[PDB]
Amino acid sequence: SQSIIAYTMSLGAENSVAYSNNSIAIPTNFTISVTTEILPVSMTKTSVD
Amino acid sequence: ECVLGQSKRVDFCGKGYHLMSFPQSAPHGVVFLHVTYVPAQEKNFTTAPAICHDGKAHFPREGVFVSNGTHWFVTQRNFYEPQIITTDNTFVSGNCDVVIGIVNNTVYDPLQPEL
Amino acid sequence: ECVLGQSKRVDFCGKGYHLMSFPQSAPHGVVFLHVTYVPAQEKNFTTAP
Amino acid sequence: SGWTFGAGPALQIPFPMQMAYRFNGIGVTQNVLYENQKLIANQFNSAIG
Ligand SMILES: *[C@@H]1O[C@H](CO)[C@@H](O[C@@H]2O[C@H](CO)[C@@H](O[C@@H]3O[C@H](CO)[C@@H](O)[C@H](O)[C@@H]3O)[C@H](O)[C@H]2NC(C)=O)[C@H](O)[C@H]1NC(C)=O
Ligand SMILES: *[C@@H]1O[C@H](CO)[C@@H](O[C@@H]2O[C@H](CO)[C@@H](O)[C@H](O)[C@H]2NC(C)=O)[C@H](O)[C@H]1NC(C)=O
Ligand SMILES: *[C@@H]1O[C@H](CO)[C@@H](O[C@@H]2O[C@H](CO)[C@@H](O)[C@H](O)[C@H]2NC(C)=O)[C@H](O)[C@H]1NC(C)=O
Ligand SMILES: *[C@@H]1O[C@H](CO)[C@@H](O[C@@H]2O[C@H](CO)[C@@H](O)[C@H](O)[C@H]2NC(C)=O)[C@H](O)[C@H]1NC(C)=O
Ligand SMILES: *[C@@H]1O[C@H](CO)[C@@H](O)[C@H](O)[C@H]1NC(C)=O
Ligand SMILES: *[C@@H]1O[C@H](CO)[C@@H](O)[C@H](O)[C@H]1NC(C)=O
Repeated sequence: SQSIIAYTMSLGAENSVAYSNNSIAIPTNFTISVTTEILPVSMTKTSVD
Repeated sequence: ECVLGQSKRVDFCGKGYHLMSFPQSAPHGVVFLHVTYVPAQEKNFTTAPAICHDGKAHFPREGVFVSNGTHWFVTQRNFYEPQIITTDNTFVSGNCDVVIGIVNNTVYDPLQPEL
Repeated sequence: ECVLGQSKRVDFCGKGYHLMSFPQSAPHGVVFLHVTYVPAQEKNFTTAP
Repeated sequence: SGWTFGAGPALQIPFPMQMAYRFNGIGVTQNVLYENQKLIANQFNSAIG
């Protein structure tokens, strides 16, 4: 069956980092990413008498 | 700033390290395509701030010191590429008695085997 | 630009040479703490090109 | 982590080692911090207090 439910929103998932005074992490291989962005520039020219 | 050059401002021309950007036109607007760079496939290493040779302290010129359990290397910060420590990628300043965490190793000099 | 990175724009994240920045929340607003670097105790020298 | 968590996965690094990275970004060599660590820490604590 289906229904409508109400709850309290969550913010994310815990990602506790392993911190010490002697350890470092270095990446080894890479990816290329392409994203998009949209921006309005103008509107319509109207005139009223 | 994004199309006619390369930007250093964070999160301005996309999310990541900026490489390029391309424009396109839309009715009453513009569209930008941002091309960036993302790291991946991290690993684990042990680090030290300096290396104490005989009475001298050596600091890395452009990279960082790492270890794989038994041997020490110097690598660049954004990509894993280990190289043998020499006198051409380190510089000397002082003696190994003031730095906290200085370790022992040897530094290879690329002149003695020549003569 | 100040919290997620290190800035080179002059007088953007505080007065001096930017090092770090920390956020705090306030009723209907935000507060930034900027940590910078200031020189001191100058001297005198003779220079040549 | 530093500034690595704003442009991808988070990578850990000791704080005194990150302070040298941030010192290199303003024109001062990184051997200055390692030989004045206690004084810099005391100044930071006094300034934030
Ligand atoms: C860095 O990441 C890239 C991808 O983002 C890795 O390239 C990928 O490597 C795998 C393993 O060699 C390739 O899989 C191959 O697929 C063929 C079928 O097409 C299969 O017959 C092979 O046995 C193998 O599984 C994959 O195609 C390749 N991706 C691309 C786009 O070429 C790369 O290996 C990573 N670097 C390191 C050092 O792992
Ligand atoms: C850490 O890296 C070093 C790289 O020198 C490894 O030592 C080499 O291992 C290969 C493969 O067994 C040998 O052919 C070389 O002779 C070794 N080098 C020397 C100087 O003897 C070492 O095995 C690595 N350690 C771990 C735990 O992976
Ligand atoms: C990393 O942290 C550890 C734990 O605080 C430090 O280990 C101690 O170092 C002191 C010397 O400063 C020794 O007297 C202790 O016996 C060590 N504790 C151990 C081995 O359990 C370590 O020095 C720190 N590393 C750096 C570079 O500061
Ligand atoms: C690095 O090597 C040096 C010399 O091989 C060590 O310095 C000696 O340390 C021992 C005990 O730590 C002292 O009894 C000697 O007097 C020291 N020698 C000199 C000439 O001062 C040093 O301890 C080594 N590094 C570490 C972390 O143990
Ligand atoms: C990296 O840290 C230590 C050192 O190798 C290792 O035991 C650990 O499993 C690795 N991963 C994480 C998340 O700490
Ligand atoms: C620095 O300039 C000269 C050169 O040493 C010296 O006589 C003078 O007192 C110093 N201070 C100032 C403010 O000029």
